[PDB]
Amino acid sequence: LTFDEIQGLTYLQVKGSGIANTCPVLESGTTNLKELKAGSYKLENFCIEPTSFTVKEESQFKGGETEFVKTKLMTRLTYTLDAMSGSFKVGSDGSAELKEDDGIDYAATTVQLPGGERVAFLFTIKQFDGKGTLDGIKGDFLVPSYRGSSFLDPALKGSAVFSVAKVDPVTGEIAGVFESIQPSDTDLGAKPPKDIKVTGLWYAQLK
Amino acid sequence: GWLGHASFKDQEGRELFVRRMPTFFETFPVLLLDKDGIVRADVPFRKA
Amino acid sequence: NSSLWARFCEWITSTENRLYIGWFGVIMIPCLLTATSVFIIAFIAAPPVDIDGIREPVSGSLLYGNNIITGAVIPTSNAIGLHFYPIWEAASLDEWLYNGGPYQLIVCHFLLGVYCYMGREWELSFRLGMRPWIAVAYSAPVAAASAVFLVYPIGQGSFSDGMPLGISGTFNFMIVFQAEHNILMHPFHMLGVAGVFGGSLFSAMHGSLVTSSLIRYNIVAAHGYFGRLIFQYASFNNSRSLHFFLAAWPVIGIWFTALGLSTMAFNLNGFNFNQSVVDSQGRVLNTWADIINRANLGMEVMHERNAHNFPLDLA
Amino acid sequence: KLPEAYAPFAPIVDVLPVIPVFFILLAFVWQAAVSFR
Amino acid sequence: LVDERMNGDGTGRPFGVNDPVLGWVLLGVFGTMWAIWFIGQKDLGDFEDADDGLKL
Amino acid sequence: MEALVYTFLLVGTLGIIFFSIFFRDPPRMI
Amino acid sequence: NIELALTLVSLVLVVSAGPLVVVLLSARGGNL
Amino acid sequence: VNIYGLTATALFIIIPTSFLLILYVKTAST
Amino acid sequence: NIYGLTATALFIIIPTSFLLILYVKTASTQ
Amino acid sequence: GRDQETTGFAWWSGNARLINLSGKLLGAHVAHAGLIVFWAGAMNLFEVSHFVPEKPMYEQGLILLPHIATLGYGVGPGGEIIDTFPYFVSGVLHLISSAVLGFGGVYHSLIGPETLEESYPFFGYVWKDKNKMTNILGYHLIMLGLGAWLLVWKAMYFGGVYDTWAPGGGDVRVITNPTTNAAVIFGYLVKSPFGGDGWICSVDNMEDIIGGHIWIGTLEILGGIWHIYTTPWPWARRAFVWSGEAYLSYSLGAIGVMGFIACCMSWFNNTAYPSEFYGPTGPEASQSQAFTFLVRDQRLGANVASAQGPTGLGKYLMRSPTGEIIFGGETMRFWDFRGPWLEPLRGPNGLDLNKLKNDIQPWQERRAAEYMTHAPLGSLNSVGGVATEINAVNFVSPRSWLACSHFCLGFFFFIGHLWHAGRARAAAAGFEKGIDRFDEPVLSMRPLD
Amino acid sequence: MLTLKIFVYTVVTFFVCLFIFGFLSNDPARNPGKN
Amino acid sequence: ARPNPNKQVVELNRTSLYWGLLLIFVLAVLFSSYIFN
Ligand SMILES: CCCCCCCCCCCCCCCCCC(=O)OC[C@H](CO[C@@H]1O[C@H](CO[C@H]2O[C@H](CO)[C@H](O)[C@H](O)[C@H]2O)[C@H](O)[C@H](O)[C@H]1O)OC(=O)CCCCCCCCCCCCCCCCC
Ligand code: CLA
Ligand code: CLA
Ligand code: CLA
Ligand code: CLA
Ligand SMILES: CC1=C(/C=C/C(C)=C/C=C/C(C)=C/C=C/C=C(C)/C=C/C=C(C)/C=C/C2=C(C)CCCC2(C)C)C(C)(C)CCC1
Ligand SMILES: CC1=C(/C=C/C(C)=C/C=C/C(C)=C/C=C/C=C(C)/C=C/C=C(C)/C=C/C2=C(C)CCCC2(C)C)C(C)(C)CCC1
Ligand SMILES: CC1=C(/C=C/C(C)=C/C=C/C(C)=C/C=C/C=C(C)/C=C/C=C(C)/C=C/C2=C(C)CCCC2(C)C)C(C)(C)CCC1
Ligand SMILES: [Fe+2]
Repeated sequence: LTFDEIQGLTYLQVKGSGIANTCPVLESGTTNLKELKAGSYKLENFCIEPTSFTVKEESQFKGGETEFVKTKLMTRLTYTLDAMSGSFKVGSDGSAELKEDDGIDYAATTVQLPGGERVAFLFTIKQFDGKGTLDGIKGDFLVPSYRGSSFLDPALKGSAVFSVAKVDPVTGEIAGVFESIQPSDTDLGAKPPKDIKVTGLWYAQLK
Repeated sequence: GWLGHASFKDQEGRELFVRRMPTFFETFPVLLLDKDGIVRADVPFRKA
Repeated sequence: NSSLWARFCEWITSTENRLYIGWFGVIMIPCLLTATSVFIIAFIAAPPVDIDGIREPVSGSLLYGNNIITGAVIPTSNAIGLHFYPIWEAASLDEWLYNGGPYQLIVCHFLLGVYCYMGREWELSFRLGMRPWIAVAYSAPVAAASAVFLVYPIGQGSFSDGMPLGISGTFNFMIVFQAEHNILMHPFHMLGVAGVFGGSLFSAMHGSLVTSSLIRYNIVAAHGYFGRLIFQYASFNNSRSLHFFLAAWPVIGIWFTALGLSTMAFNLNGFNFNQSVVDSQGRVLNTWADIINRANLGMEVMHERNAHNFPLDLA
Repeated sequence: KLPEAYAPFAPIVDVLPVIPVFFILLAFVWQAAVSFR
Repeated sequence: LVDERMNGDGTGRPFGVNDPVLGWVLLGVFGTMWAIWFIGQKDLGDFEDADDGLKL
Repeated sequence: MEALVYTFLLVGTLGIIFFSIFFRDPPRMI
Repeated sequence: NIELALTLVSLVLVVSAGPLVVVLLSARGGNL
Repeated sequence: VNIYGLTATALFIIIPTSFLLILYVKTAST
Repeated sequence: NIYGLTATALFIIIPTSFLLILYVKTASTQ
Repeated sequence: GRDQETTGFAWWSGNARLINLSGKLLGAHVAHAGLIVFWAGAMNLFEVSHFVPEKPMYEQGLILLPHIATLGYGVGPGGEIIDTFPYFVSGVLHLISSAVLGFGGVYHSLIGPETLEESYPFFGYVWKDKNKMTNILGYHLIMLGLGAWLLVWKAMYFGGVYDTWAPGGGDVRVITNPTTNAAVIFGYLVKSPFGGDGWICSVDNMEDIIGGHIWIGTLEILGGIWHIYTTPWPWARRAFVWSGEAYLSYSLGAIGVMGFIACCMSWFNNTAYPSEFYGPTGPEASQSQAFTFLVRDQRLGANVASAQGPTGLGKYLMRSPTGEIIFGGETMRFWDFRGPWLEPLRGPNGLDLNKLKNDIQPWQERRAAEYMTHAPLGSLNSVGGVATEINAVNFVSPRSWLACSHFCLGFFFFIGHLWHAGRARAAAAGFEKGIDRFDEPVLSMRPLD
Repeated sequence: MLTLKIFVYTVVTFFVCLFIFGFLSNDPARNPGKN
Repeated sequence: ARPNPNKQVVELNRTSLYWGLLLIFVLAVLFSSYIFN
């Protein structure tokens, strides 16, 4: 569903449908990417929807090597970052910059890898600052502690790579695919952190 | 073996004693109190 | 001869079966067996369930470092709330296990089973030419179970506040309930305790008196003995009256305690007597009710370790 | 509050709600009159 | 979306059906049972007379 | 190990209940 | 003060209105 | 996991069971 | 030692219980 | 009256002697109706005499005035009270009508004919007639339909009803376009009763209520006309017991189910039970507390979006299991609550951060604070708050009283259904007094079950 | 996952229909008394 | 389904009981040292 269709629905219709966790799709626009005028814009309605949650795990067999394996999601939805706001600068030569400032920039998640082991983490991109070409822009971000200091029993950084795929110069509305790798939950120091690789789609309205 | 009697004193040099555990309490908080009886130190629970 | 349906209904409503499969039985049996199977499988082996909804699960299965006393079927997750959570509504079976579906399934099927069990009691009472009020007596434990498993979650707005299906779960639920509602100070819990104690007393007394009077159907000598003992001549000399009283006392007690439970489900707590006796100047004098209040306060602070985030527990 | 014209009759109203309960008690009194026939 | 779901928990669909096959199953089972009962009705005795049935 | 012992105990108790319900002594002259 | 007085007077009058009928009927031999 | 607990449980399960079976067989035979 | 002790206990107990049951069945009918 | 020897019923079951006495039974029913109306009038007058219009209704423990206020009598915008005369009028009217009904009841119970099957054949009836019973049922169905249409007319022509979803604070409005669509009306009945759906307790506008009342009134009139001119079919005679106690048991079961539904509706619904009169609901108090704390912390200066809680989920805002943006904390269970003071801040996918920034009106904040103060929590001593509280408040919400009392009544009436249905079936069979002792059914059955 | 829903719906509907049509099958005349 | 004609009862006199008990205990004595290893 595009942004107009999403905004055309009342709250009652959306409730219970799972649409609230989705991300707007850019049906219009062009894939040339040369119609994006150079300059700086205020990025608003920056939304992100993952599609896979592969996690790096050591092979159980002695002769095997660490590999990224698929997982099964536990938390019902509640894994989509939305309402993010920041700044987006695109150069005439082809260079570009992306930065996130505020919004819902984190979401706690728990995924079970095959064998029964469930690992939690905090999917976030907060304080992102990426610089590079339109395709292949890369940056890093901070990952807060999974739980606060008030938690009782009974900083970290992660990289990311965005890439704009479609642009709609008349109304902005840039869409693309992203990939990122972030450390797992490291609370209580009971186990070493693990690496989660997340791929997905990203939409933004830079006007 | 015996580790010897332990005496606790603060920075000011005031003598402090640990409140001994009564028989009822399976777990008892540790309190360092002066000769008068006023508590001068204690372990902040677990993560307080 | 008779059609297929005639033979089927003759077989169902037959008193010659070893166990009466009534028209209520046709629903009681599948629901009860389904609940039993799911309960056994979950108790033997089930992954930890996120009861509190704060991304920390608790284990209650034998294969997860538990024993009979501490094992339980963990209630549904707080994040689910009161929403219906069947198997087909979960993306994967492991997600259903994680969020605590089996508790909801067992509770629903078990409530249906007990209701149909009461119905079947009435049905077999009818088919044998008996007076059909055994089901009325049986309703008291049924009402108590409904208040424990259904009415309290409805009032509190979540299934995570229901009674866990385990021995340690019962004690945790009772401590929680006393902390949050002061169950001990309610008149209805007092009536329930009175009913239970009186049931035990009358059971023991009736058994002893009847057994002693069964010399080589109760004779009138037992009535004379009871009259001489407690100075209550003619209080109970009719056997029908005595047995009706025996039936009536505990049933009424349990009815009233279940009603008190359902009343507290809607945040109507028991008596409050803290800060009642006051000195002339204005100082407050402690009373045993104040010591109960101190114990409740101690229970309340460690109620949920990391679930609350606001000063007042409105939930 | 009641209208001022009916202000003096305020006490009577204070007794009205409990009247139905008395009815049930009256029934028992009636049974006592006929010696629980 | 990581995976696929039915997405009907809070929608409040009538009789909890979101696919016509569920309604068809409901009607088919009910109709089959009703047809069996109707066929077997002859063995239950007809209450054609105005005053019949268990009464006091 | 202990879980197996608990499961065996519960299964044995259920089996005893089943046998008592079904393989009971027929009551005569009630 | 006076409000409580009228409250009690009305209460006792209305309460006595009940058994007074029974007493009158019993005295007059009614079908009670 | 201790041997003492397992052996005590096994003996407590078995010995009264054997005694009760002895008595029941004696009664049934008579 | 758990395996051996358990095996020895079972071998001592169960066959002796079986033999005692058979004998008590026999001795009932004089 | 009668005695035990003539009737067989002891004094503690004396009202059972009237099963075959139509005149006395009718007098008893009329007297009881007079009692109901008398209590209504007396309690209305009692609440009027103790009502302080400056304070809210729910803060004074009033349970009858909120109904009349919801009907839209003497109420201005936002629930403010203009005048209290209509409440007095309703109280006195019920009082006098109850006097008349009581006179009728005492006459029909003491002087009227014992049995009216022969002097007044129109009103006479035999419990097993199977045709006069349907006539009475049709008459009363027509009366109920007329009452429903009376409510519809009140909401549509004579003044209006208190719409709490009106812009700003709710006020009295006329329902010009009730929702008469069949699909919308009948979706509520077949909706699931579990969370999120809520069955008929999910009505969230006056249009749906008025359309449903139109539907039920028309259906009741048609059903009454149907039942007057018809007798039960043979399949109906085959699966029913035709006796007075059987009809009583059916009514008991139905009315117990009605009591349970009323309990749930009073506890959860806030459209037919405006919070401006009944006080905030259970979920409403918690949602209001969360909203007020979020507003206060944001005003003090903080990032509500980037406020991670102790568990990492989120202190103020988080995501529901479906995906909507909801208030965080232990109030996640109440994430599907809806209220007039909170909806304007809701977007397509839940709460909107931008609206929470600079789109909160002062009346919303004031209402939220007032509701969060007066939570439905209470005590049997009328204390208020959690059980571990000092004796400083005298508040218990009317919603709690209504819910508890009506749940208890519903449970007792379900027990009554069980008892009376069992006894009616046994008596119709013929063994309600005991086993024959000479033709015992068990002795003729094959042994060993 | 919808196949499980279909199967459960079928089973529940079958049992509920059995219950409903059982009590319509002249149940009140199943008593052992004389009348 | 009827009384089965093939009905017989097992017997075991005291001498047989002593023989069996002695055999069991002797075997246990012989093999306990091996089993404990
Ligand atoms: C559970 C809630 C679900 C949601 C709400 C739904 C609400 C629905 C409301 C309408 C239906 C209510 C039915 C309630 C059950 C009671 C039925 C009953 O007591 O019924 C009893 C009566 C009895 O009928 C009488 O039965 C008598 C006995 O017949 C017998 O004897 C006769 C000769 O005397 C003939 O030989 C005959 O063949 C033989 O059967 C006579 O035939 C009479 O003429 C005849 O009127 O039946 C009749 O009222 C006629 C039939 C009534 C309608 C039945 C509809 C069933 C469904 C139809 C669609 C099925 C589709 C299946 C599709 C499968 C493939 C996909
Ligand atoms: C409107 C519904 C209704 C109607 C018309 C009847 C009518 C009848 N019932 Mg039924 N009954 C009902 C509801 C109803 N009952 C319910 C809901 C229950 C469950 C409690 C019962 C349980 C019941 C039993 C167990 C018996 C009857 C009997 C009777 C008959 C005689 C009753 C009599 O003389 O009482 C005389 C009145 C009294 C003895 C006074 C009793 C007062 C008690 C203590 C109630 C106190 C109320 C108290 C203030 C508040 C309670 C707590 C509150 C929270 C609810 C009569 C045909 C009797 C009979 O003969 O059957 C054929 C009989 O044995 N009924
Ligand atoms: C509201 C409930 C209610 C109602 C409507 C009735 C009604 C009735 N009962 Mg039942 N009854 C009840 C409760 C009720 N009872 C309870 C709780 C019990 C348990 C104690 C009984 C026990 C019982 C027995 C044991 C018997 C009845 C009988 C009767 C009938 C005859 C009564 C009679 O002749 O007395 C006559 C009484 C008097 C003459 C005394 C004076 C009473 C007057 C009428 C009081 C009026 C006061 C009122 C404010 C006046 C208003 C006047 C108006 C102009 C404003 C009558 C239909 C009898 C029956 O079956 O009849 C065949 C019978 O034998 N009842
Ligand atoms: C001690 C006994 C007792 C008492 C005091 C109450 C008291 C109350 N009950 Mg409860 N109740 C009881 C027993 C009791 N009940 C029992 C035993 C049951 C069965 C289990 C119930 C079941 C029950 C239900 C199901 C409901 C109540 C409700 C109520 C409340 C409103 C009553 C009302 O208006 O009825 C309704 C009145 C009538 C049906 C009479 C006809 C009214 C006419 C038709 C209205 C016409 C008005 C018209 C539009 C005005 C305009 C006229 C013109 C301008 C056009 C009130 C607080 C209601 C409530 O508020 O729920 C919380 C409710 O929904 N009660
Ligand atoms: C309270 C009022 C009332 C009462 C007591 C009756 C009573 C009766 N009606 Mg009447 N009727 C009424 C109102 C009423 N009707 C109205 C308002 C209408 C207009 C629509 C009708 C139209 C009507 C017709 C057209 C017929 C009757 C018939 C009957 C008889 C059989 C009813 C029966 O066994 O249903 C049994 C019902 C079923 C077997 C349906 C399945 C039941 C499922 C399990 C219920 C599903 C509930 C659903 C999910 C919604 C949930 C609601 C929630 C409360 C649980 C009986 C004498 C019949 C008869 O013989 O009389 C001539 C008949 O043909 N009635
Ligand atoms: C409104 C009003 C009116 C009216 C009134 C009335 C009508 C009243 C009635 C009243 C009544 C009608 C009352 C009654 C009462 C009664 C009583 C109060 C009683 C009591 C008793 C008791 C308490 C006792 C009991 C007993 C017995 C006897 C037996 C058993 C035992 C015992 C002891 C328990 C008028 C118009 C005038 C005006 C004013 C107001
Ligand atoms: C049967 C019987 C019974 C019962 C009865 C009854 C229940 C009756 C009822 C009755 C009734 C139910 C009555 C009523 C009455 C009322 C009246 C008579 C009223 C009047 C009113 C008035 C007079 C008012 C006035 C006023 C006003 C207007 C307002 C203000 C105030 C004043 C006061 C001024 C019993 C069982 C018990 C016993 C036996 C017999
Ligand atoms: C106004 C309103 C509304 C609506 C309403 C309506 C539309 C209603 C309807 C209702 C209905 C429409 C109901 C129905 C019901 C039914 C029933 C409840 C049934 C029952 C049945 C039975 C009970 C049966 C039983 C049986 C069988 C099964 C067969 C025969 C025999 C026996 C008896 C066993 C709305 C929501 C819109 C809005 C708000 C309010
Ligand atoms: Fe006995």
